[PDB]
Amino acid sequence: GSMGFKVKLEKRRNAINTCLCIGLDPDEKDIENFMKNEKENNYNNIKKNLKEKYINNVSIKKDILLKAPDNIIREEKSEEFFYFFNHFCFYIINETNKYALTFKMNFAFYIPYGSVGIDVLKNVFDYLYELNIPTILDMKINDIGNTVKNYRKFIFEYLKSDSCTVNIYMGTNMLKDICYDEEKNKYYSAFVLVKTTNPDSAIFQKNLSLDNKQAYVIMAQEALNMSSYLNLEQNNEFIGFVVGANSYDEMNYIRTYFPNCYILSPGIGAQNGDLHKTLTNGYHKSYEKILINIGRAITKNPYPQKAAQMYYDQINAILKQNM
Amino acid sequence: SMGFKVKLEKRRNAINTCLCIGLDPDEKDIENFMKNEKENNYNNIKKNLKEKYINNVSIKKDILLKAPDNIIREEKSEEFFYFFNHFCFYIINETNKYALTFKMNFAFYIPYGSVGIDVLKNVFDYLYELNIPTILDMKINDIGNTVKNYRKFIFEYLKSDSCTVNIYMGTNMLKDICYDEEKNKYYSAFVLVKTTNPDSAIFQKNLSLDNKQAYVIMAQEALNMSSYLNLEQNNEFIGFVVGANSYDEMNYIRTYFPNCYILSPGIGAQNGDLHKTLTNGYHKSYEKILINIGRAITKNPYPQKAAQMYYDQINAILKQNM
Ligand SMILES: *c1cc(=O)[nH]c(=O)n1[C@@H]1O[C@H](COP(=O)(O)O)[C@@H](O)[C@H]1O
Ligand SMILES: *c1cc(=O)[nH]c(=O)n1[C@@H]1O[C@H](COP(=O)(O)O)[C@@H](O)[C@H]1O
Repeated sequence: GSMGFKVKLEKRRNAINTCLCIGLDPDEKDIENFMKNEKENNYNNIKKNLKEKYINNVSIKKDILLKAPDNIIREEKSEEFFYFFNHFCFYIINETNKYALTFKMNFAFYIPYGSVGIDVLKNVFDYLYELNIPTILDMKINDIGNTVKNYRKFIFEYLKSDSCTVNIYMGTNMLKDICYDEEKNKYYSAFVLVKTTNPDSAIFQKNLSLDNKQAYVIMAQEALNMSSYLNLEQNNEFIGFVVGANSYDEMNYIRTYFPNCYILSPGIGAQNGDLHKTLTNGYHKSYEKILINIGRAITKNPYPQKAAQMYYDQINAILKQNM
Repeated sequence: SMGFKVKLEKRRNAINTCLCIGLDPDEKDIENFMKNEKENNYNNIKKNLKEKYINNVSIKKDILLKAPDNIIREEKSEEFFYFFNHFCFYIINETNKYALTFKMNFAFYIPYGSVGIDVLKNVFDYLYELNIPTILDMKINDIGNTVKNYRKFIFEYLKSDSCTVNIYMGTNMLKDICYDEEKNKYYSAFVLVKTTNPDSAIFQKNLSLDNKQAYVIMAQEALNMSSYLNLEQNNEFIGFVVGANSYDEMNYIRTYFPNCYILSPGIGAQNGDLHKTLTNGYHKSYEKILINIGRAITKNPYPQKAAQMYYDQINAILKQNM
C-alpha cells in the first residue's frame, strides 16, 4: 500500500473497469438477521470467512473472531455481538469486493453500541487494507484545526483509510489539519460536501449565494483552491466533491465547471436516485472520477454478491454508452 | 427526565454560573498525568478512588478500582485506559462544583480506537451520577436514516443531555436527532451558527440570502425546526453555537433572538474576551449563554484553581449586567 489514493484508484479502475463504490453501513437489524440466518444454516458464511487468509491479519480480538461459531454462542456469550457484527462485514466484503472500485464505511453505523463497533470498524479497515481495496471513511467531519487533527489520526493512522468525507461549512482552513500532517509530511485525500441527497438540501446549499453563485459552487471552488495550496495532486492525493445522485442539475454544473474533479455520488438504490442521469451528468473518461455509492441496495439484499453484480453490470452498460 | 431546559435552569439556581467546562484530553495530557502521578505517589488517583460514584461506572470498573502499582505490573494492557479515565475523573472531581455543564468533544475520545470510547461512556456515566448537565460536542451531520445512529449513541447509550450539530446539509436531520417518534422522546441540540476558526467568515458571513448573512439564515431555520418539533413544550431546545470571539454576531444573535440558548467556545486557548462575550450574549436566565472553557482549564497545572477563577470572573461580570 505504498501509493497515493489518486494512483491506487486509477490502477483498480483499470483492473476491474467500474466506478461502483460499495457502502458498508450495517444496522442493528442487518446484524441480527445475519446471526439468525447463520444459525439456521450451519454458519456456512462464517466458515467461509474463516477460510480467507487475511482474516489472520486483523488487529483486534482475533482469538474471538477465529473461534468456531458454535463455540462463541456456547462459551462466549458476551463476545457474540462483536463476533456476528464483525463476521457480517467480512461476509459482505468477501461476497462483493471483486465488483468494488472502493468501499465506503459510514462511521455512524459503528458507534451506537459504544466501543464494540469501533473494534469491528478497525478490523474492517485492516481487512480491506490487506486486500488492497481503496477505502473511504464517511464521517462528514468538521471542527477547528486543533480538534480535527484527532480525526486525521483516527482515520489516516489508526484505520489507515485512503480518504474521508468532510463538511467545510466552518471553513476550508480545517483541511490543513485533515489532508496534511505537518509533523510527518504526509498528505491525504478527502471528499467535501457540495450537494447532498437529503430532501431539503437546497435550503443552504442552493439558497445561500455570493454575488451570482450558489453556496455549493463557492464551496467547491474554495475546496479546490485549498487543494492547490496544499499541493495534493503533486502528492497523488486530492480533494473531491460529494454530489448526490439525485441532484442532476448540480452534477452537470460541477462536471462542466470543474472538468477534472473527483466526485463521490451517494443516493442510488435506497434513496431512489436515477443511475442513468447521474452517471451521464458526472461522467469522466477516467471514471474513478465519478464514484457511484450503493449501500443498502447491496447490503440489505439476501444475495449481496448478486446485487453487487447487478449494479456493476448496470453501471458498466451506462459507462459503455458514454463510451 | 424533566428535560435539558429544566436541568439547566435548576443547576443554575444551585450554583449561579454559566461556566461550561470542556473536557478534551489529548495524548500529551494523558501522558503528562501519568508522569505527574508517578512523581507524586499517585496523589490524584488515590483521591479519585475515594469518591463514591466511581463505584457506579459501567465499563471495566474492577480495573479502575485497582491500585496504580497493581495495574502497572498486572494489567499493563489496561494502563492507558486506566490513566485516561483517571485523568478525566480527576478533572471532573477538581472542577465540577464550578460547572453548569460539561462538554466533551468526541474527537478526543476516538483516535486510539475503542479504548477511548469506553472512557467516554464512563465519563458520561460519572457525570450522570453527579447530576451534571452534559453536552457531547461532535458536530454531527448526515441524512436522516444515518443520524438516527448518532441519536442512539448520544442520547440512549451515553445518555447525554445534548449535542452539537452542523445543519449545513439541511434542518430536516434534526427530526432524527432531537426527536424519537417511536419512543416519544425529545432531546436538545446546539447548531453551528458562528464558529471560532480564523476563516469562519468564508461561508458564515460572505454567503447571504435576502438581506442577511448566512449565519442569521441558519439560526432562523434552526428555530423554525425547533418549533415544528415542539421541543420547548417538551422542555428541550435547539440552541446556537456562537464563538466567544465573534462579538458582532453574538450581539446580533442576542438582540434578534432574545431568548435563544447560546453555547460560546473560544475563551482561553483561542483568545476570546470574556467580558465582551458575556456582555454581548447576556441574558438574565444566563444558562442561555454558556461560556465554554476547555484547554484553559485542562492544560492548567492547577485546574481547580483555573475553574474557580473563571467561575468568579463570570460571576462578577454577571453582577455588572445585573
Ligand atoms: C452522505 C451524504 C449525502 O448527501 N447522502 C448520503 O446518503 N450520505 C451517506 O451516503 C450513504 C448512502 O447509503 P445508501 O443510501 O446507499 O444506503 C450513507 O452512508 C449516508 O450517510
Ligand atoms: C466548536 C465550535 C467552535 O466554533 N469552536 C470550538 O472551539 N469548538 C470546539 O469547542 C472546544 C473549544 O475548546 P478550548 O478552545 O477551550 O479548548 C473544542 O471542543 C472545539 O472543538
